[PDB]
Amino acid sequence: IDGMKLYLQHCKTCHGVDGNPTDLGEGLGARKFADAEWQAKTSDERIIEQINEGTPEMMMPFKEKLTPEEVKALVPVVRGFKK
Ligand code: HEC
Ligand SMILES: [Zn+2]
Ligand SMILES: [Zn+2]
Ligand SMILES: [Zn+2]
Ligand SMILES: [Zn+2]
Ligand SMILES: [Zn+2]
Ligand SMILES: [Zn+2]
Ligand SMILES: [Zn+2]
Ligand SMILES: [Zn+2]
Ligand SMILES: [Zn+2]
Ligand SMILES: [Zn+2]
Repeated sequence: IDGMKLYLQHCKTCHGVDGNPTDLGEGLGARKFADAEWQAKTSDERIIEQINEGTPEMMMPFKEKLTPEEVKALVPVVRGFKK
């Protein structure tokens, strides 16, 4: 399973190639991933829950689109943006 390939296919349109949100993502409410303070207060389970369930009117749920293994493979991608 390629995490980065999944991210570019499903996430980059809102969150950006570097974790800095696009025009679409920012307008919907997304903040940058390369944020030390965000990374520090955010658990892996919070990242997994967000991918799975989304946020109403902000981010679609991905639980019917990706297996738990695919969701888990995205954690290091999100973590790898920092600074
Ligand atoms: C545009 C429709 C989006 C797509 C496609 C994806 N995400 Fe997203 N995400 C979006 C918004 C507007 C927000 C803010 C809403 C909120 O409740 O925080 C988010 C949030 C995240 C978060 C952070 C949650 C937190 O606790 O701070 C993560 C980790 C995240 N999103 C990851 C993510 C991944 C891995 C995606 C592809 C499968 C993805 N998102 C798609 C907008 C959009
Ligand atoms: Zn896919
Ligand atoms: Zn998709
Ligand atoms: Zn900060
Ligand atoms: Zn971890
Ligand atoms: Zn929760
Ligand atoms: Zn939950
Ligand atoms: Zn959520
Ligand atoms: Zn939220
Ligand atoms: Zn809606
Ligand atoms: Zn809706």
